Amino acid sequence: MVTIRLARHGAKKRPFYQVVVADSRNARNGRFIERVGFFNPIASEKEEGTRLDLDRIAHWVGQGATISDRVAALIKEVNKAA
Amino acid sequence: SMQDPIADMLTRIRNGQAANKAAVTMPSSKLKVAIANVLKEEGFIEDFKVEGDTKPELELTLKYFQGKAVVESIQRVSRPGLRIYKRKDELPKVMAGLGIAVVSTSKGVMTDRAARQAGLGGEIICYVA
Amino acid sequence: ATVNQLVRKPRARKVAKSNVPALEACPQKRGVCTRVYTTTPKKPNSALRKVCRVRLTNGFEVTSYIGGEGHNLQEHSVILIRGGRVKDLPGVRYHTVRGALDCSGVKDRKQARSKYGVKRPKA
Amino acid sequence: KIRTLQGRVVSDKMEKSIVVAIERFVKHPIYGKFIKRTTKLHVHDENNECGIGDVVEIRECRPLSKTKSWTLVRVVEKAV
Amino acid sequence: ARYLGPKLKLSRREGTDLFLKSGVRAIDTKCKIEQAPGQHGARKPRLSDYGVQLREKQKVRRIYGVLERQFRNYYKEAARLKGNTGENLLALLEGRLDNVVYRMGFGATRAEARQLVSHKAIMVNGRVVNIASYQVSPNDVVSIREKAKKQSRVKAALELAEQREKPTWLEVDAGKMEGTFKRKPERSDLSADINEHLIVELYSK
Amino acid sequence: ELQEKLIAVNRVSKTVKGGRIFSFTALTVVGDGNGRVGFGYGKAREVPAAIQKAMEKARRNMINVALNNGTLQHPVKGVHTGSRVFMQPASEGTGIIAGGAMRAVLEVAGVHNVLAKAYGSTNPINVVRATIDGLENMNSPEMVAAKRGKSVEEIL
RNA sequence: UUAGCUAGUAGGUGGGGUAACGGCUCACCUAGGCGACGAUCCCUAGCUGGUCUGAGAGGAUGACCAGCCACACUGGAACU
RNA sequence: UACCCGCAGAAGAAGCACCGGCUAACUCCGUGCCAGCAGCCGCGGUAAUACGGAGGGUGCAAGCGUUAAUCGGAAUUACUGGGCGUAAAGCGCACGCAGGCGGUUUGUUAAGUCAGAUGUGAAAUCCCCGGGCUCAACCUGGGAACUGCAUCUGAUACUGG
Ligand SMILES: [Mg+2]
Ligand SMILES: [Mg+2]
Ligand SMILES: [Mg+2]
Ligand SMILES: [Mg+2]
Ligand SMILES: [Mg+2]
Ligand SMILES: [Mg+2]
Ligand SMILES: [Mg+2]
Ligand SMILES: [Mg+2]
Ligand SMILES: [Mg+2]
Ligand SMILES: [Mg+2]
Ligand SMILES: [Mg+2]
Ligand SMILES: [Mg+2]
Ligand SMILES: [Mg+2]
Ligand SMILES: [Mg+2]
Ligand SMILES: [Mg+2]
Ligand SMILES: [Mg+2]
Ligand SMILES: [Mg+2]
Ligand SMILES: [Mg+2]
Ligand SMILES: [Mg+2]
Ligand SMILES: [Mg+2]
Ligand SMILES: [Mg+2]
Ligand SMILES: [Mg+2]
Ligand SMILES: [Mg+2]
Ligand SMILES: [Mg+2]
Ligand SMILES: [Mg+2]
Ligand SMILES: [Mg+2]
Repeated sequence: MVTIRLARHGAKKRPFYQVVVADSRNARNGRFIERVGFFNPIASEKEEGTRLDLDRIAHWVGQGATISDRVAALIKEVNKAA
Repeated sequence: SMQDPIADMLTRIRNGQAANKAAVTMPSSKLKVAIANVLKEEGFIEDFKVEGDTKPELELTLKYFQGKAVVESIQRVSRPGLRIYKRKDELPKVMAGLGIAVVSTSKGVMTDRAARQAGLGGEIICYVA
Repeated sequence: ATVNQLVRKPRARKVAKSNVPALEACPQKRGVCTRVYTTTPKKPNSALRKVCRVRLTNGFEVTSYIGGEGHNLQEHSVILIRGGRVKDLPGVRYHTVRGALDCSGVKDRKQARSKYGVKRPKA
Repeated sequence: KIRTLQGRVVSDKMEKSIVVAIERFVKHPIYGKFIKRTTKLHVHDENNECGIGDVVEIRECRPLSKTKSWTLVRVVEKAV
Repeated sequence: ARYLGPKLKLSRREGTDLFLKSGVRAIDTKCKIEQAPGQHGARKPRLSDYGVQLREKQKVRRIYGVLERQFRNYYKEAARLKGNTGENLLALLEGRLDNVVYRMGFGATRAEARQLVSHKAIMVNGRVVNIASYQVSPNDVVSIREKAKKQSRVKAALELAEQREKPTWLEVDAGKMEGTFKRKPERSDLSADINEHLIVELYSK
Repeated sequence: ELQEKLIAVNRVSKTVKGGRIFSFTALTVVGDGNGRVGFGYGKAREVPAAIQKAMEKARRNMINVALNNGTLQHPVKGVHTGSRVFMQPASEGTGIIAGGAMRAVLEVAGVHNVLAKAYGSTNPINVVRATIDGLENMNSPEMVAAKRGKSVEEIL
């Protein structure tokens, strides 16, 4: 089914995750439909390490796409910052 | 056969200048008039004049500065064997802007500089330098 | 030269053949020495050029120059050619690598030692 | 507004089917010359109403046959 | 990955001083600066145009102590960057950290400034920097840290820097042993004997 | 103040009853660091006499070149007998990108930023003639303004 | 220094068939269809985003990464 | 684990090619058209800067050379950007179908052409401005670009109808 999930595109030992919309049978870093942001766990101070287009995310959820556990965590952290 | 009058016009100019001819005459046309209009406005010939009704003869009065010719180089670009059309971004700069490129546009025949200021390109007749 | 002529028959390029065809786009090929011998060079030179007839691995039978002074090359010897022709020899297009798999380095050579497979002479 | 094309009719011998030469006019990708290129399409016609040398206007539809996926709408320049 | 041999042999080949030694003793005393090194050093052959382009590039390399792959990458960056390519090449060489240490006089030579960098004696904006080729942005402070502040060779290098000409684009405070890279230097701020066009023509075959 | 460069020396011959008589030719070019450029071609039994005859003829027969600040004014072409030559104005400090004899003639011409290419035969005599013809017929915005009878601002 | 190729072939009617159009299949009818803008045949070959070079136009190429296709001892077939 | 602090002492850490011209860098001793070099021109026959060693020097540098392979230089398949009297190259001549091209004027069309808009041209890559790893390589944000195609709205000089 269609899902919303991370995609490991970083260097070794220094990850960086593109949060994308993908059919769940595809590979992780492979084919996707729409890139709706990113997350950096090694994000320094004075930079964004989380950016999510929540209107598109709510658009795909209105289409019935599922959300990963980490993406739903990052939506929580945005809805706690805001 | 006479496949191309515009290259005949340019060749009669080029050989007139090289022969130090005062004036050059030729069978007239609506386009040959519009080109001599451009060459008069930009300053390469003194004056043109078309006379006659059934078969009109266009006479060009050439221009000489310090003895030698004004028109250093004049060339045909688009030809019946190979047409040349350019967009407004890819219009050429002859001699870094010193020469001109006679361009036929939808709003009549103009130079490349006026074609850029008009924001529209067309068919490149000749490079005049 | 007419643009119509080029439309009908375009400008075709020149497929350049390789002067080392036995390598088959490889840098080196292992061979077996068939006959080790000498050859007199062209007329302006005069020497006894040390050159071996080699059955290669891919099946070809090519001749190959033996560089340097002195060689322990015999028949039924397993060498490694690398490509590169001797100008002053008819038909020799390849060089044996000195210091490879049967061939020894040049005795008592102290300059250009890697071009001849010679270890660093410790003082 | 629907997409349609025009062209000469090459042949009409097979029934309920004509062959149409659409002659497109493209620029050469290298030398800049404009070259006429001809495209043949098998066009379904009802009633066998077209002739050779006839100009026609066709649209694309669902595949009627193996080599036929085009249907005319009207005829211009009927005669020779 | 560094030249470790004799330095005046390089200055003799280039024909002029490269400031490869501290300048306490005069270089004409320490070496025959007018004679090329080697057995055949007295003879001056007619040096070719490729020769003068090589000697100019080897001059600038032997001044700053940069090897060829890195000097090539500086040429690629200076040609990529806008404006004069040779001037951007000199602005990057003057932006090197061991050069800024030399120009502030914390080390007597550029090599000694390099050794202070390599031996963790330099803080850039508070953080210790170990790399000689660290680019120093304008409006950057650069200081001797606390532990190597009590070195003898530091205030001896500041003595020789007081003997030397003051650069305009810096502002050093020798008591705290720190300074401030205010701006990148102009070509007019630098030396006038460097023909940077010979290097551009060399890497523009 | 006139900088002087010899481009190439060449030994020529002349066969007589006794045998071959050898001689030397010298191709030198002078210039003032500005548009005043001039070349010479001397020939003698000896090299310093040939360079001196070449510098002598090069100091006269100078030619004037309407330069810009340090570069050319428009992309110009020059031919002489084997050597079609293209040269082009370039950005500041890109150097003289030119081949052989053209580097020496543009260096004494006082140009500093060119993009050149010598097609055809690269014989230094004809290619330095082709560059002298290209720089000589390179024309300014003032000369084209007076020629067409307009202002420079009307020419842009 | 491959010029002719094609009888399910090209099209039509109807039946069957498929998730679906359709010679996809079958009977019947017509005699067509492709081709010098290169059919057919032969050799080679996975394609692209791209990569290398080159001032550019171009040339060569398709490793890694990503998209499509194909195969899974070889040749076949179907089931769920 | 990164990272940081301390200890001890210059210790434990430089090689490869080349030096006749192209091509940066020269002398000596063996050697004798032998041994050998070699990318091309070419060196070697008793004073070899060209062979082999040494001293010196030059270029690179934890690499340096050789070989294979691609583009370049090569405007040497030339669209950009070549030629054909004698250097390679005008069919022995002509008619002529297809094809290519086409005098001048007006009207009309809007196909080509030009302009604008929309959709698309996956991401990555390249480029620009930045950010992050002590710097860089690298990773990364945004943008530009993807020079294309389709549709629509217009323009009518030129070409075509
Ligand atoms: Mg955490
Ligand atoms: Mg390194
Ligand atoms: Mg730059
Ligand atoms: Mg004379
Ligand atoms: Mg030539
Ligand atoms: Mg049936
Ligand atoms: Mg049915
Ligand atoms: Mg295959
Ligand atoms: Mg090129
Ligand atoms: Mg199987
Ligand atoms: Mg030399
Ligand atoms: Mg001797
Ligand atoms: Mg040699
Ligand atoms: Mg080539
Ligand atoms: Mg080419
Ligand atoms: Mg030719
Ligand atoms: Mg003959
Ligand atoms: Mg002939
Ligand atoms: Mg004839
Ligand atoms: Mg007409
Ligand atoms: Mg019209
Ligand atoms: Mg249109
Ligand atoms: Mg448009
Ligand atoms: Mg993209
Ligand atoms: Mg940074
Ligand atoms: Mg019309």
